[PDB]
Amino acid sequence: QNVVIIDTGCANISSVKFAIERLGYAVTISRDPQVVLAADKLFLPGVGTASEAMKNLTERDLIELVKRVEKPLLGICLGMQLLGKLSEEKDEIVQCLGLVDGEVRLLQTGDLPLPHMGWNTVQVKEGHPLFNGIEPDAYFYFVHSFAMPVGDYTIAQCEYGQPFSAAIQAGNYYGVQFHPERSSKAGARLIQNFLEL
Repeated sequence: QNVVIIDTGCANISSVKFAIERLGYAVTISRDPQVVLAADKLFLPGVGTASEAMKNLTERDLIELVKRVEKPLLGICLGMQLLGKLSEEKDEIVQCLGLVDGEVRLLQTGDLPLPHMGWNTVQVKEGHPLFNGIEPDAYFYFVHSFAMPVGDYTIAQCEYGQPFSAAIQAGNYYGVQFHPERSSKAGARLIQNFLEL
């Protein structure tokens, strides 16, 4: 596979790259349209707030490019949230890429601590290939206070105070709310599954 991590220039890239290289794949880091559009598989990382991330995407001339991508793309955590229509702040509503018809909102966890942080299981839509060979009771590592509600785009659900989307898909755009690069063997297999689609 020709693998490209879209160069948002954030701190998560090296850990993502490491996880992919450990699986035997060479990784290219680029924001060049030709290089990106030639890839077989794309990763979209991110950290911080949606406002800063959308600002970063704009300044790096990546808004229109991400929208043009036709091959499978995996957004991780904030990378996933950027695919949706909008995101709250905690304040203004931040307009995101709008590639998935979902919104990102603050989790209402009651007396439960924020962020949703730690190791949790997910409940997968029957037979989705992203989770092939991963047991239902496997743990992924989450660290997020905002989330996308369950909707038509949801391919894995998680429950923490309220149900939310642990993973999503819209055509070639995939997203995970947890960090597979920090989720040990379960996360490694999900990354491998994505690369093997």
